[PDB]
Amino acid sequence: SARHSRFGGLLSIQTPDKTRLTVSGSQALVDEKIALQKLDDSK
Amino acid sequence: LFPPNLTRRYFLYFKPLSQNCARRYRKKAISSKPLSVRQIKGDFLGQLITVRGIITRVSDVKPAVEVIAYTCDQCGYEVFQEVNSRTFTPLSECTSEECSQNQTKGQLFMSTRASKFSAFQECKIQELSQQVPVGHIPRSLNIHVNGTLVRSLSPGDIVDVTGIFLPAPYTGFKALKAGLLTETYLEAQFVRQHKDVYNRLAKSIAPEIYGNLDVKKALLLLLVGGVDKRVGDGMKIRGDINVCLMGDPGVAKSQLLKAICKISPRGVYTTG
Amino acid sequence: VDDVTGEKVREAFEQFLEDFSVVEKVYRAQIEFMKIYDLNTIYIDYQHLSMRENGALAMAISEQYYRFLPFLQKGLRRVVRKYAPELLNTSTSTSPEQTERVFQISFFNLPTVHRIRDIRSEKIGSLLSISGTVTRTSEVRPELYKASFTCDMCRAIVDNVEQSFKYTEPTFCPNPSCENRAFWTLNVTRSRFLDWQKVRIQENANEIPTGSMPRTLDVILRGDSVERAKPGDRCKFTGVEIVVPDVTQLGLPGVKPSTTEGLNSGVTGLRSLGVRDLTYKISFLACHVISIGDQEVFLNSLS
Amino acid sequence: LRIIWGTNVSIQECTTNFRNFLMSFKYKFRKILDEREEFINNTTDEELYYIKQLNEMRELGTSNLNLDARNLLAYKQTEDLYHQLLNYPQEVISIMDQTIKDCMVSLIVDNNLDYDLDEIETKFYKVRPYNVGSCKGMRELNPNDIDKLINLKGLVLRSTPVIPDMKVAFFKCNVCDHTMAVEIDRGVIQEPARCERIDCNEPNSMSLIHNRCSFADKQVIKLQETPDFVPDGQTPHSISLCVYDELVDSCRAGDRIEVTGTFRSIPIRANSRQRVLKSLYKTYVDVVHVKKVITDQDLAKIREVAAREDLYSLLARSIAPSIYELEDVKKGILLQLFGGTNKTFTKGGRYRGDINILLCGDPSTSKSQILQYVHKITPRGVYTSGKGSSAVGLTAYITRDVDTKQLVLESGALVLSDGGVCCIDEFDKMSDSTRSVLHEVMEQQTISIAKAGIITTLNARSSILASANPIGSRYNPNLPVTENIDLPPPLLSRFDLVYLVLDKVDEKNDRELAKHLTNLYDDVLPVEFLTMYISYAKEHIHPIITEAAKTELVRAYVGMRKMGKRITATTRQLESMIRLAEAHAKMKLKNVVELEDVQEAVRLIRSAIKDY
DNA sequence: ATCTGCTTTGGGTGGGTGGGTGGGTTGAGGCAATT
DNA sequence: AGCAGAT
Ligand SMILES: Nc1ncnc2c1ncn2[C@@H]1O[C@H](COP(=O)(O)OP(=O)(O)OP(=O)(O)O)[C@@H](O)[C@H]1O
Ligand SMILES: Nc1ncnc2c1ncn2[C@@H]1O[C@H](COP(=O)(O)OP(=O)(O)OP(=O)(O)O)[C@@H](O)[C@H]1O
Ligand SMILES: [Mg+2]
Ligand SMILES: [Mg+2]
Ligand SMILES: [Zn+2]
Ligand SMILES: [Zn+2]
Ligand SMILES: [Zn+2]
Repeated sequence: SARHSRFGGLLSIQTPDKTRLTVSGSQALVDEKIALQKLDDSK
Repeated sequence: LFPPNLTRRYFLYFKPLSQNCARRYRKKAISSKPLSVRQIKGDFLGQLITVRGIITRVSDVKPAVEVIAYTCDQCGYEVFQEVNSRTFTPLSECTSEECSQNQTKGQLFMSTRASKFSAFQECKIQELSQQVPVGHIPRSLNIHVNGTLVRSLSPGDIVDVTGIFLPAPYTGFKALKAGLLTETYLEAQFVRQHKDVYNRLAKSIAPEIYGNLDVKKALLLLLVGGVDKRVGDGMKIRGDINVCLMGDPGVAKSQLLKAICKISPRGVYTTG
Repeated sequence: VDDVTGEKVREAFEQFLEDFSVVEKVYRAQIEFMKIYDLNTIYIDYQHLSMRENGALAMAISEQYYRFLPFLQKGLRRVVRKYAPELLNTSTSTSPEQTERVFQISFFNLPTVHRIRDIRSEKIGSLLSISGTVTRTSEVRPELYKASFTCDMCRAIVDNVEQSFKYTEPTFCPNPSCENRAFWTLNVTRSRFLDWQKVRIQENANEIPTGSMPRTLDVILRGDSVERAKPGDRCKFTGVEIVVPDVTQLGLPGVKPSTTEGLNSGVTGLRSLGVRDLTYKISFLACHVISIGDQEVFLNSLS
Repeated sequence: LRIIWGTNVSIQECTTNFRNFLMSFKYKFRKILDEREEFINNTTDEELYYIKQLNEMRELGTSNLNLDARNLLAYKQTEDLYHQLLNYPQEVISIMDQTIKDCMVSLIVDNNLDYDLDEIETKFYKVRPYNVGSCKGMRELNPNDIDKLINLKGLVLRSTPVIPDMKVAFFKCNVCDHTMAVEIDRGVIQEPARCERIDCNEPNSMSLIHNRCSFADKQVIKLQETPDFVPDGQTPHSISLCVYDELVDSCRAGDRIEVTGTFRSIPIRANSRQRVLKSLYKTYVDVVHVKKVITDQDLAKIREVAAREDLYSLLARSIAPSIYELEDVKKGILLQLFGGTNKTFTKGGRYRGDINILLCGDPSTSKSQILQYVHKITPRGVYTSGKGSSAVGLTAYITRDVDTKQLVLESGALVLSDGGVCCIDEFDKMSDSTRSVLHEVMEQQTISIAKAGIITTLNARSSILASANPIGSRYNPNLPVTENIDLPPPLLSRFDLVYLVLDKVDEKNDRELAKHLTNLYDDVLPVEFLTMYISYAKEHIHPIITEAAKTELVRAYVGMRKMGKRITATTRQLESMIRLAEAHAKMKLKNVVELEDVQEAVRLIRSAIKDY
């Protein structure tokens, strides 16, 4: 992320069914593969 | 689902019982009866009372948290926690039904965008000079202001603050050490603030002395201080008329200073 | 897993210290000179490094000095072994205490010199020079370098325990039968200590913007570079910009942990940091110092 | 599908909207929006603006793009983007940054230029919005503004040293020496429980190598509101800021700045042991933009003014226009500003090129005026009054930093005037120690301090232009200058020129002065041109003496000695004359000292010896 | 997963072999330098 | 009471 760690951008990804998951990170704000990678890694 | 306070967009305050209305209906109004900081004793705790004094200190407005909104990085749910104390312990593990059923350990994180904050401000109220007994020193009392009452008190104003007299319990170890002694404060709920031309003006400047027409004229000229200061060439001629009074002790110098300083809007009285 | 980049950087360093010339060999002679007079620091001209290897080797060291420094010490030791085998051991009767020298590499003559106000966090771990006027100097203390412990129960020994910014002890005894994991006693006889001095410097007066308070920094000297800076001097240090953790939080034996209005929040989540955070500071590690500002004995000095 | 948390606005639509805005936009839209369409030209307004801004940025290698909010309101597409920026600044700024990077790479990809692409891929790109609405007040910041873009105008008050903020953590194994870098999220390290290597899967064998991590620049500034925002006059409040990356050290203490940032709030822990937090939240501002509120042509103009026949009187008049009928004093001060040549000598000591002038006379006349003017003109200098607590202090002094509780050596006014003019308004009332340090400066041109364990010397190559007043209510011509001035003969003997400006009561003189003063209710030069000319001459020109000048100097000195047994002149006057001639040569931008320069110098020195 | 155990706030119911660059800040009294 | 460690 270009900005600092505490910038604080929050995400809401929509699953094929109508449920929303939350991800943090500008890269997630831009991309979806990064979002899924973070979802897997945060487990 | 979410606490009732989260969706509230209003603040509730109590206006005390006015003296005239209490007398109209043959009743006694404790709430609107003014008290000094001395009379506010330990048996008034938990009541709606009024205090008379002058404000000596007002802190800056800041956000006080009422409801905290968390988020789950796995379940995708949101949690709400209510805070009604000086301190609190944040949540660190998801409590959502999905997380518990699936056992997934999803960390909870704070979110300031969804929380609820109330404007907070702390003031101090001190006894008036005429209220302190003989051979005593004045006392002061804390005041808490929340909601839309903030910025309604400034240092120097003589006010009749109406509020709820409550204790401020300590927390954790400090509570154990402090014993049974308790700090107290007042939750502000209502605040009442208290309140030939040349010759005529000169003679009216200070009527309690014997007339000094020339000095009074010069002092009035000082007070108005008319000047056109726009040289704009690097600096400008001074835009104030300065006056000096020098006399043997016995003439009304201090009285003239006091009067000329009270009349002026920006007058500041000091001693060398 | 070996560091492939680390090994190759060492190989290039050895080639530099054997074939360089300007027409006699320069650093080969210095190692011989160091052998005669029994010194420790070996000085290297940065300009000498750039010309060799199209300048590639110089960039690797300068950009990442903290990472590659241990490999340089390996490289020097090999070149020391080929030409001056006796130098490695530290200098009527047979002395028993001949440990291994603790060499130091000093660099000078960098292309540019940085002001105190121009120190940023992008250069952490790199090699650079700075200029400032000293204002306070600490006292020389012994710094633990290679600690040596003994197991409290089976009397085993642990040697060469690299020390981080805080006191460090072993976590696993080398005796298979032993079960000790967190019980040790230091052995100051076998431990190696290095000299250590803390110097505080501030930016030069002429470089201060008008009506601005000065900036300051803390420089750490070691070995023979100690006491080379006196307060009031205008020096030029050359070292590596480092970051020093708040050792109180990390957990010290017998120590209880614990400008910016509370906004200086550190990083957390580390295993050692239970619920506390680790905050950092910018510091310096100088390896070179320059201060900008009887008949028979006298005759011998003259040319 | 990607949606910002708590809202119903798509990120993809935002990205495409801003990309369309950037690739196609013209200033004419902004002009018509502000009702300035009639000022539209045909070349600049009709050319793509931000495409040119990206091309120039690529050419210069910079990354930061200064964006104005109104331009978003100028384009039909981006009204919602502007409002979202004002309401959700973080995510909007993120998508803006990525769109900037994407369009930057796309430009090269489409235009198949020879510029390297790997270098572009390595750069972090940013946008710095500003002018996002009427600036609010520090006292009007309510909780409703938390996480929202605001504008603050305030005076800087302090700035802490650069703080290393961690970006990427670095971990190393203790049994396989395997390292992997793990990013950071909101200040928490996601440290691993075991090596990622299949072969070595040992658990809980990770260490943090602090010096191999990645850090970013952070700094904390303190801000205080402007005077005009104070309603009654109470103590101004203070707000704390945070600046990251290229905005670090973007403003110095005492500056008036306008800051655009996100009004954030963070919890505070009750103690450094547990996780309990105080209910009160502390606020601050996360800044994204800060604003503060010689050429060949200049050289040609300087030559044109230099060639002017009446250059001398022109500069003299321009120095201090508002003063009346003090030509000699102004001429002397003009010479002082330029300063004589400075000599670096081998086999010999250093010879100072400064000029010290004492402006002493009755209190009625204008003397602090001239010092203020000189301070304004001087490229370097200070203003001070002897025995004045307000002034910084004339001598370097050791003190303790209250902010950091450290000892710091602080240079005084004289040292800070190095290469400039230090105007001391009240020369008469001075401490004896101050008069000793002044003697050391005017003699050795350095200040030596050897206290608090520090032994140091500071260069103080500064001129002096002091003013003096008589002991009584007026200057008595009968008594000598020394008796009236109340200064040691050793001290007033060192000034190169001493000016006795007396207010003798004359009908004509008072008439003229009153006429001038009342009217205040021959071209002249702007102060900026004068200071640039002075700096150019003082940095580039170095006049040299010649045989004719050497003859005239010797002859004039001998003549000034022969006038007297009373000693009319001393060898000090010779140094004064040579310095003044050098300064006069400098003013003409001449590299040589002619007969005219030495003759002008003698006329001023002889007149100065005259009434003094 | 449960049981066992230490330490705060800040303050003298921890201290001066931990000090004052870890904070608790006015009041009085002695000494050198300044007068 | 919260958090740090041994069975
Ligand atoms: N003309 C006057 N008429 C009435 N009272 C006067 C007059 N002049 C002086 N006084 C009285 O004189 C008393 C002393 O005056 P004040 O304190 O103002 O000045 P002062 O004694 O000259 O001052 P200082 O305190 O500097 O010695 C006041 O009570 C004032 O009422
Ligand atoms: N050309 C001039 N000649 C004489 N007096 C002047 C002139 N221009 C301005 N003045 C007067 O001088 C004043 C500014 O000078 P200033 O008061 O500083 O006098 P000074 O001699 O430097 O010092 P002091 O403060 O002791 O009077 C202006 O307010 C005006 O009264
Ligand atoms: Mg009086
Ligand atoms: Mg004056
Ligand atoms: Zn969950
Ligand atoms: Zn063992
Ligand atoms: Zn491993």
